[PDB]
Amino acid sequence: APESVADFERLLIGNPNSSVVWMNYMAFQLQLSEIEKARELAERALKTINFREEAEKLNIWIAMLNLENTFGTEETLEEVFSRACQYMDSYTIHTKLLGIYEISEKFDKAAELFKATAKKFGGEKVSIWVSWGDFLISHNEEQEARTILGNALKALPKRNHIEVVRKFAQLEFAKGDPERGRSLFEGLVADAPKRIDLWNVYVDQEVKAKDKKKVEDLFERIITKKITRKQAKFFFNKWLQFEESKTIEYVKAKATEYVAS
Amino acid sequence: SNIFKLQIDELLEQVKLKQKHVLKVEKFLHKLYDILQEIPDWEEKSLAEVDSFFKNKIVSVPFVDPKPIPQNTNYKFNYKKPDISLIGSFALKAGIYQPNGSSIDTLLTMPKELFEKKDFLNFRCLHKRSVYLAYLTHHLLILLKKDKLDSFLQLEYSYFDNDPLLPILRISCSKDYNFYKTRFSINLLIGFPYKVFEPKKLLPNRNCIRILPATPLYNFSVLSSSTHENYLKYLYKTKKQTESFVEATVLGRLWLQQRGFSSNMSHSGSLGGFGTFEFTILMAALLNGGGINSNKILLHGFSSYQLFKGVIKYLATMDLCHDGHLQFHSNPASKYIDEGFQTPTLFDKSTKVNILTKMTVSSYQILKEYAGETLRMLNNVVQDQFSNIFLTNISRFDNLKYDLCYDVQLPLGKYNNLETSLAATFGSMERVKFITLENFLAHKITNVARYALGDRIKYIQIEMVGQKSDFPITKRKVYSNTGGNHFNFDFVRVKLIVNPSECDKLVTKGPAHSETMSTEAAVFKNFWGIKSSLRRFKDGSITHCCVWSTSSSEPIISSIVNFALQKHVSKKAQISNETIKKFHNFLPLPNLPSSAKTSVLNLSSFFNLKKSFDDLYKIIFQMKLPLSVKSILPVGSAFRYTSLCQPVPFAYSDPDFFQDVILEFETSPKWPDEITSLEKAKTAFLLKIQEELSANSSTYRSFFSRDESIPYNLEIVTLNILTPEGYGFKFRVLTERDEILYLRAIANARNELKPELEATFLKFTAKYLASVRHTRTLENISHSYQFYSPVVRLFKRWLDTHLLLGHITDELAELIAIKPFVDPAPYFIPGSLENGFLKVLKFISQWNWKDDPLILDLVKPEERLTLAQYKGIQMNFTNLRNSDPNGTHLQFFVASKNDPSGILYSSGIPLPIATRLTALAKVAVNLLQTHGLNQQTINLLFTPGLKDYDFVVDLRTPIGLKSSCGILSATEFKNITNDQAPSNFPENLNDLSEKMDPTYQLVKYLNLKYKNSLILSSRKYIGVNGGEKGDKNVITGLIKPLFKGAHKFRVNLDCNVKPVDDENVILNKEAIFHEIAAFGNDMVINFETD
Amino acid sequence: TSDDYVLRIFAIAFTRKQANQVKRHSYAQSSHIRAIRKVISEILTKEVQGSTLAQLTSKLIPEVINKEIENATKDIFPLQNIHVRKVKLLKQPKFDVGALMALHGEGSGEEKGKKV
Amino acid sequence: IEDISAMKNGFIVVPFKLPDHKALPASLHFMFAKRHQSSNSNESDCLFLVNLPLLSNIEHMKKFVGQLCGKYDTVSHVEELLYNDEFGLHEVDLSALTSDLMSSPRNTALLKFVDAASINNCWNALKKYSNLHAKHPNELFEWTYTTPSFTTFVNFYKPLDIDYLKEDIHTHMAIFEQREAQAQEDVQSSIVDEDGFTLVVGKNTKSLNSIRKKILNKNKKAKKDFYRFQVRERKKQEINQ
Repeated sequence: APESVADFERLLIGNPNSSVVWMNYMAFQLQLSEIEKARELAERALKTINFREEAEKLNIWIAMLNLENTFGTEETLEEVFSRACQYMDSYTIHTKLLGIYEISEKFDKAAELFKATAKKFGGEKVSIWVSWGDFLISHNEEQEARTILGNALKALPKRNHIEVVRKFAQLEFAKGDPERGRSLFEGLVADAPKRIDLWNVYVDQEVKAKDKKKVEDLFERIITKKITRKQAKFFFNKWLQFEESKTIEYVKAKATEYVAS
Repeated sequence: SNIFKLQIDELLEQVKLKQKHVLKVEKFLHKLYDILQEIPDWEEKSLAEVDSFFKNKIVSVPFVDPKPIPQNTNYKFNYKKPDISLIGSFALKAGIYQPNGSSIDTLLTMPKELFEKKDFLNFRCLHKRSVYLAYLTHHLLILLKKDKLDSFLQLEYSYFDNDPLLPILRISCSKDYNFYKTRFSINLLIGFPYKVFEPKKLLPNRNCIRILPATPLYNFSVLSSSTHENYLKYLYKTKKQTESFVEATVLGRLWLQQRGFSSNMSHSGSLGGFGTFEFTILMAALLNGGGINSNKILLHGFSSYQLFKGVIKYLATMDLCHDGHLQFHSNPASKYIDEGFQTPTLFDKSTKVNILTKMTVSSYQILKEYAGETLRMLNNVVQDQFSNIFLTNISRFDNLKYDLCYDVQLPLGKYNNLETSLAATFGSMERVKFITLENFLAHKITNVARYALGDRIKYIQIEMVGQKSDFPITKRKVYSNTGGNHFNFDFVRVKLIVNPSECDKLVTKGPAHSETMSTEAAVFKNFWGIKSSLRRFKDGSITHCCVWSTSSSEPIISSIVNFALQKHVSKKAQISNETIKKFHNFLPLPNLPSSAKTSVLNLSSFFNLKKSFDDLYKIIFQMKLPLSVKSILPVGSAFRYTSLCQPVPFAYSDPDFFQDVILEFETSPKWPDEITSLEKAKTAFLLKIQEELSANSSTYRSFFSRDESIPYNLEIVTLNILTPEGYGFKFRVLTERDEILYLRAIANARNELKPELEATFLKFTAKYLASVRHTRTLENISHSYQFYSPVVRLFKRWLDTHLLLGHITDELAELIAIKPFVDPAPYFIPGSLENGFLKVLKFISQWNWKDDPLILDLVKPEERLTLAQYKGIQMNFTNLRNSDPNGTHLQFFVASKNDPSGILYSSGIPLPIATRLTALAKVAVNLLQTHGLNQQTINLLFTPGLKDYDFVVDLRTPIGLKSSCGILSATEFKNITNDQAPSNFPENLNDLSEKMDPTYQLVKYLNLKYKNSLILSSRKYIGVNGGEKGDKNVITGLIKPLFKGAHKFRVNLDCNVKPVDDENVILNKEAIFHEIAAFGNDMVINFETD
Repeated sequence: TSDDYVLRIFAIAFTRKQANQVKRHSYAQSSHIRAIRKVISEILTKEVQGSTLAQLTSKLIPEVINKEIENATKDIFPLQNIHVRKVKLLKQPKFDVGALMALHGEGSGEEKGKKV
Repeated sequence: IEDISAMKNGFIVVPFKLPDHKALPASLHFMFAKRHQSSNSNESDCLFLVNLPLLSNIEHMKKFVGQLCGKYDTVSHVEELLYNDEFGLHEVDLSALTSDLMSSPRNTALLKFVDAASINNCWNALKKYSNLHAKHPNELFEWTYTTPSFTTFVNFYKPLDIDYLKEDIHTHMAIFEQREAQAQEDVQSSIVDEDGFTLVVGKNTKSLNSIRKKILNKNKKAKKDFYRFQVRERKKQEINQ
């Protein structure tokens, strides 16, 4: 078993790319509680890894943000944050810093830096809206997670409006208010009911949110809406299997009626 | 002097057990001298009855040569109770732990009533001493056998200081009471009383033994046996003077036993002569005397290092042998006098014996030179070498200490078979000047060697290998038949360190010619004889001299010592050497006119290449360009004299054929901005100069060549000039915009390609900028370090046979080889190919990586790096590899004045190759230290050493490349390669590939393709090691320790795959060897696994 | 130099009357003189210290540090013909017989017939 | 085994044959495969292949897909292999690194096609090809060998043809001096800003990119006396200590 730093050095020399045991040896230095020496071994890993391996570099950034979140001072946290954003992909290391924040359970400064990151780059990326809206609806800030939609429809254009309010509706169907999510989605229903994947994930979200009469109304209005020869049997292979897993022969009649007229 | 005192105390702390292990052996000698106190005595006896009294027993009696015939017996023997003296070294308690053990001085002094007023002649006092030791040791073994402790302890006869005038008793042990765990012997000696006589019959300038020649060893031995107690009184009064004497003598003891200067003798044909006790005696005399005004030289107030450097300075720059020596009196100034006794000498005026007379002029010469260089390497302050001054056994491997060695295998036979066996004198006149056959033989060998070579050798030493001082009790001598003779040497080893400047001068100018034939002319005539002549030289003077047909497979000093021993010592003494002849022609023999007959220090191939380069230089200057040439200068390997083969004309196939010359144009501002356009403009200028060259000088030719060593710009183009003299040159244009273009790229590039682009800039400034300064400094240094060019040629050959030149570059090899040439700290500046090559090998076996930065200051003997720059290099090293853990990629660190970065020539090679080099050096040095130096040892060292690791792929180009590579293969028919070396550049120029070999470019492209998963080494100089026909090459190589077992596949595992498991794939060896074979169907023939 | 020779190497320079000039003077402002002398001492110090003595002769013969001075110094002033005019050696390293023979070509004095 | 036909994460195994060797009798040169895309037009309908053979260029791909269209009679027209950097020679671009002209994966080969139904046909054909390669190694689709490796990269070692690199330096200098001169005059007369301003350029500077990256790279004398309150502080310090 690796319990000696000479053996850990032997393992890292036998393979230098593997950030799993790189971070494990740095966490071994954390087990002996050396944060500055762990940062020395950290920058050693930075200078020694082949830089083409971006995924193991990403795991090294997991290690950096873990160190400066749990042990170091926050001025050194923003220092290693600044060198991270000048080294590698800023948006991804932003959202995984936010992920490490929500694991470490800090919220007060986290909402203000949510606002800061939305001011920086939130106008064209969506995972920030995902994390911010989910954090607010889980930590009981429904009014703030509803007035985030003003800035969402402000910054995002028409190309991304449908997706941002769709994922808003998904979050408020799962851990929010389904009437609020339906009020968001019926505007897109009136905008383009021809769109099929949004309708299918909408009836799926209503299935998983368990509203019996509303999923009945959706599955009996879908065929009345615009439906082609693939979409009919597609939504019937959704619908009969959802109701299987009387009101079955009532749609078995229409499933063979609509192939004739 | 802040860390050196701590180093002195730690050197002491290497051995500080002088209390625990001293008590048991001193109680052993307490019981011993109690037994000697109770030994019962004896009265006067006769030789003609004590002979039978020792005949009937098993113990016999030793003798100085010869045994006394009763015709001269008029001495009266005795066997008395001796006053026993436990004196000397461990009385002073100056302990050192040795594998052969120290010895307490203990003397049975002689009582006053068994000597007389004439104890200085005809060795009957020494015969008394022999018979007295015989009966006292028989009495002591009888008393040991009655006391019953024989099973662990035993006693042996031995000579004191390897000298037959004084046999002594070696008390030792073997495997409750058994002693085995400290110094393994004490020595019982027998001596004469103090007040005997006066210096006129006590000097080495008298004689009374029958034919007045000098009796030096005689009246040294008996006088040191009689009068050596004022030494001990003076030693203890200096002990009361200052306390630094015991640390001083253990310092000198470690110094002289790492120099190999034990207390035997140099007269006997052995290294040594000088002794540690003589070092103590001379130091104690130097604490009061030594000055010209008889001054206090060493004050008795300071510490040990200052008096140690004082005595080293005094026996370094002040002479004791030739011009001056120090007279002295223990019982009142001590006076340096300017006349010499033509012997290593210091005089006593209260004892009147000459304490250095155990050594000769040759051993004093080598000791004075060692003292001079150790004073030089202790005075310097820029770098400390305490670990190079006191922690190096240069005597463990003897051929490392000396430049070259020869053997004298002579079956002379018997003491009475002297005349027809050896051509030197015989009689009591020489047997009173000397002692024995080997003694006057060794002195004759020194005299004929120094007069045979003159100032063609730095220093001469001579030893008798097969000597055995451990002769048993029942035998009257070492009565050993040592392979053809009844004397105590198996053979006679002569070692030289040579002056490398005129080491191979093919004539030896003796004395000038006149009508009156002078005495030195008569000496030269009688010394050389049949090969002497008198010649006129070109200036007009007439000198007696001797011509020497020089050769490449030998130095001429071999033939000179052969003739000058087979004319003087014996006409059957066979000289055997084969190491020099074995790896003196491992250098490839260049196919030149008479190059087998020429020497190895000849550089005429390089000078002919530079003459052709000067022709091309004038032609490329006096043409006209739109931006003319500012400075054209070569940088190539032939221009720094370190090409492997000597460049013969028209040799295409050597990869060191196309030397690179660079040219810099004027500093014009109109160069373009980016690197592809400025390199394209460099191609435009090269196209212009080759166009005008084919326009005006049709006898030359030109062809372009893409380059790829500077990466990420495929458009770097050189031209290559094929000259009518027979050589080719590769022209590279340098511009002032280049390094600032690369720094522009470094500055504006992205923040994760920074070390990659820094590696590109490293390769650029290794090939263009600093390599100019590198070739200037080493080309300047290769005229004061003469053997540097053959040792680099031999090292490149050896590293090519051991398969490293594909990864490793030339500059590492050159700085490795210049390290022992510029840093002689344990040794000398090497003046032979053998000594230089194994100096390099010993160093790179000694070489650490974590705590040995290789700092060089490339300078001639007697500028350097300053102290601040040395601290800067050390700081660069320590921050460089404390940020670096253990060299995952930065294995070697080699700094000079030309490059303070250090990583300039070592960056790029892999850790398997570097570890293979260091482990192979370790293998070579332990192989040489145990298996012994031999021709079969050298050839087994220069085996390829495949050491089969995962593949060997065997190549075959369709032409044995010796003819187009320009090396004769020791073929006895010179004509069959004289008509075969294609001494004409071909008409079509697209045939150069198929008369060349592509194996280096193939293994380079393969290594950069599979750089992550398996490394590939090869041979590149195919003619020098590809068989006698010169047609073979291999592609060997290690697989990474990651890719030993199977590994799960991802999108970036970077390997050829064999998916047999759906997740964990392995590299398909059959596929990678088969694409290798598809790449080399015309090239590879064989594949071997395992 | 890169060897142990030391040179008091000199350099002379002259003001060019610029083309399309009118004034008779063409004088340097004597604070351009310090700039020209600083850059000329710097660049010929570089041209010595990056060279050996044989290389210094082979780059002084085809008169190229003059054109290098003119190219690196035409920015500040027009500078009519530049020359070096003096190289004085002040200390020589050693002999090095082998290096001196390497500067010409090798040679080995050998036999002539005795006939007596 | 050879009977495996599809990897863990969607990769399709496509092995190959080996020629006649003077020391081996084999016939496997493994390779992975994947359909993918990105936003740009250079990487439309494209295919990953990991573990490319040594120098399997565009012509080798033409011969391979010609044998494939002989076997399964699909639709296949190959054009280029983006990221053909299997040596390690063209990772960084020095010209785009420090220049104005031509401004701005691992060991793979990304190969694009002429149609999405063409890459669909080739992908499903490739899945069936992997299955037949798994079942039997004798009835197998195979790619032949006319070896541009032999035409180009064994004989490096060659004089470069003078007319070729002469017309190359002519054309490259002809377009380079033109774009350099137009960039120089463009920065020398760039007077108008949209709000009134005049850009200071400096004399004989050649590029707006040059002054831009220069200004990115380029990123008092109080008295201790003479004021009443400061000399009060000084005399207060002298009074205290």
